[PDB]
Amino acid sequence: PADLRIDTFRSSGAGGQHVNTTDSAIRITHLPTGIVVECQDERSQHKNKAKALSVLGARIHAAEMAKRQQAE
Amino acid sequence: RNGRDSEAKRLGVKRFGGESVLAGSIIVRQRGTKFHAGANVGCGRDHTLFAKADGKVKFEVKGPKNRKFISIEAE
Amino acid sequence: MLQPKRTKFRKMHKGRNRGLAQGTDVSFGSFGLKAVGRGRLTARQIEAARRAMTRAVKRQGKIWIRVFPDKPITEKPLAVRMGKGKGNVEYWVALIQPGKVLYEMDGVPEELAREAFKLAAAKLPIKTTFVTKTVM
Amino acid sequence: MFTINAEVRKEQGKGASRRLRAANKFPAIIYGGKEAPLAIELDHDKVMNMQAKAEFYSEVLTIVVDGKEIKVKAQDVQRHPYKPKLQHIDFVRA
RNA sequence: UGCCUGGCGGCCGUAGCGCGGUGGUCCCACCUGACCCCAUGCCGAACUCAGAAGUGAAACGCCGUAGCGCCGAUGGUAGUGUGGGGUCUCCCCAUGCGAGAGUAGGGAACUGCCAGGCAA
RNA sequence: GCUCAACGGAUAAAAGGUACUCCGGGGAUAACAGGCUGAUACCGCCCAAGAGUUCAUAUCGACGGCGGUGUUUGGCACCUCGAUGUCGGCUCAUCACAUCCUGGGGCUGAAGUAGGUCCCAAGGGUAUGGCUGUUCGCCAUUUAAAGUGGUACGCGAGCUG
RNA sequence: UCCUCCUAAAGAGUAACGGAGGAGCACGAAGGUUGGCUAAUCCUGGUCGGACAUCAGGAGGUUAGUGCAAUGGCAUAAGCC
RNA sequence: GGUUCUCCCCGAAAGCUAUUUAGGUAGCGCCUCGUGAAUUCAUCUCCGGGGGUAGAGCACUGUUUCGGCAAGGGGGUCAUCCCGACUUACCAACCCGAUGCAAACUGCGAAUACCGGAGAAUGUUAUCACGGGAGACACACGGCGGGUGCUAACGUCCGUCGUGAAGAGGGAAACAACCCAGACCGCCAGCUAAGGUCCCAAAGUCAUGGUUAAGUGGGAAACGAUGUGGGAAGGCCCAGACAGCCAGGAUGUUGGCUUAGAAGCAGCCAUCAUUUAAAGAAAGCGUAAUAGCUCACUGGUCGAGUCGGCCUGCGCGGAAGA
Repeated sequence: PADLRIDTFRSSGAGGQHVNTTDSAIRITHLPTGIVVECQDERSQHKNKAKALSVLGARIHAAEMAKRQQAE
Repeated sequence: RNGRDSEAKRLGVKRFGGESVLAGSIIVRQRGTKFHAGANVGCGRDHTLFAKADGKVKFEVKGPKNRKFISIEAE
Repeated sequence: MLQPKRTKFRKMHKGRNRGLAQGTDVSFGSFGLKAVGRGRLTARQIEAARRAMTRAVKRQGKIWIRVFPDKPITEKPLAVRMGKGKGNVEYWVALIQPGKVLYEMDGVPEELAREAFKLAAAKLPIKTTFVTKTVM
Repeated sequence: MFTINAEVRKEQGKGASRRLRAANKFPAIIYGGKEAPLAIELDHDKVMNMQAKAEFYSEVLTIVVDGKEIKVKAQDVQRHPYKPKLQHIDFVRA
């Protein structure tokens, strides 16, 4: 976590007054790879950031394995 | 998960040293047997040391294993 | 990270921190670092501090860690409402009363040992100092 | 050269004692088992600049009180927690 | 009265363990025998009976030894009631109460009531 | 003779929807916004292993520490439920400085050009589009630069919906 | 709902969706009395027998036992026959 | 939601227990009115008492560091049948010595608090019992002891006291809850508490000895420094120091990296020996390396105090908002 450009914004979707004024959507951009993962599921940003980190985990891990797999 | 607790049952001494009690007055509501029956007192089933007679309450520390006795100095 | 193997209870009360210390004299080595301030050394801080002293002398010496955490400090999970029970055990701390010897070495020159503790001291929260072995 | 000039304490007690230590004067005691225990107040700086030498915790010291040349040895000493000062010394009268 | 022994207590580790020495005319313990009064979830080992030729080893009591246990000041320190103050996650001042641990040192008990032995 | 266990036991006997809703009340009790706080977020600082051919501090900075701001998500329910209308665009603004350009300096792993970084500086300037309700962002093409924020995340007795 | 400990500030009491554990029974003997007796765990020696049955001795001292959870108590045993 | 005339007297609670109960109600505590009773009750001194918290301690329950002793365990050398022959750069319980930690640990243990008894003074019976009438059961903050929370919140939940509620007056600019202090009414009178005394604004440009140069005082830390005052002590020292200014600072030795290389200079070793007024097989720069230039240390010179730590008062930077 020193090169991870993290952004946040008003989540796009249904709700009420809450959803109009709540930065509950997170986007993780990884500078060395240039991969983007958007997520807006739960109300809490941290519950949403939980899912965000989880998916980004899979991404870089799996792409690097596929890289080695194809190269082999 | 927790939060269960039992309603306390008022233990401890009821008539301290120097008290003049009447016959039958409960002296100590002891749970274990921290105080042993000395003279003129009896040990109930709840180990409740009660005044078998009446007089003046006096504590002691006699006994070969240093255990507190409660005897009553007759008036 | 110096954690107590098999503790008696999982979580325990916060508790206040008063009085003075006990392990006051240098009793193992010849030079010791005594804490002047008041506060709490977290577990990983000691481990971090230990690495600092080791490389200061490069190889030699015998380092004695006088303190040991043993007190669990809990933490509430992010964005959770108050109540709902006590938080989970996160990190272990050691209450440090003023005048407590933290580390003490032996088997190195006095001047070189003076270099050692300044690296460690920067890596600890509470204000410390340096003290030698008292003949007593 | 281990001659300490000190006086007799007249006011004992935590209040009295702490009041003294804030005036560069710490209390000490003298007991040897064959006399009355004597409450003695010493000068702080001299003793602090004396205890640094090894000869202080082994040799026969000569505390001077009221002219008396009493020969004692330092047995126990209670240091201050963190500040390099002293609080109390136990002089066994030998 | 003096010294030993046995019983029943006060008080309860300064009175308890360890090491070494010591007592048998009495007293006590071990012991001799056991069919029967009794007893062994087997066994007179233990309990009990009828005795006592032997011994003082064990056991018990006494004496010495401080190697442990224990006891333990004086002074200081921790804390704190009440009243003030501050750098008031804590401490300080006035004032009253005042430890634990440790140090000097104390210390291998004291004593009451009866019954015998042995002298006086 | 009663898990009358919702255990001082309303009945012997009872589950749900309301965005078609309605009435009495509450800021006692929420969502928007303000306040206290700063866990989280953002920015600065201390130590230095080590990377940087050699060399810790040109530039980055592990294991760790102490702070500042009140911009994010929250915590707590202090103000309002006999009404404080909220997202984005439009229009119009205004301030702060942690400065995106322009201005003046230091150092350089600064030859020159063009840059990295830090200090001082708020006078002025600070895009047009395609896509989506968009904020955000991506992409196209510019520009000296396409600043970060406060202002009820400015602004409905001005507009749009 | 009930029971034990702690929070609890050395009488009693004392809250939270505070920190840890239980009960909705069992028993004609596990009750009463009289008489008797004593642990755990290790070491040494000993048939199959082994880290771990039973036997003998020693050290040990209630670290045991208490029909069931926890605290207080228990050799005058409340523990065992 | 509202409940209309006046004065005098006393004056609460936001707590427990239970509630299809949590904003309601009932009993008791607290309030009032009436009657009737004992030095009944309160404060203090003394005496009798039990407690196990703060603190402290580690024999116990747990936990933890190091040293000594050390079964067993790990890798190997072997009879690669074994019995158990032989080692080991190792891990390690029970024990013994030393240091810590604890709400659910105690061989110790206060201050207060609480119960009783005795004895004085004082208090418009302040206490208890019975009967008539209630209200209240949403509390708030501050101090101290605490759980929770991040030893965050004007947060929440208890204990204990205080004030607000139900209390104006003065102070902290303003400010229920903080400090001082209880308004029966009038007076163009006097002394004081907190807090103040240059001016707004009442009162010392008061007296005495010191400190600070920053508007600190008049917001904040880790950490940094020849800011500046006070104290104690130490090193060297007119056999002449410290700082400048003149020389040397080398010889064996590119010393053995893994002889291609780091020649006082990366991860390489050891800390040699001469010359002596002196010099480290070393503190940096630069080169593949050398070369080159310095410092330690040491002589003349001018010639007097200088240098580095320690204890502390008061400051400076660290410090950026709309």
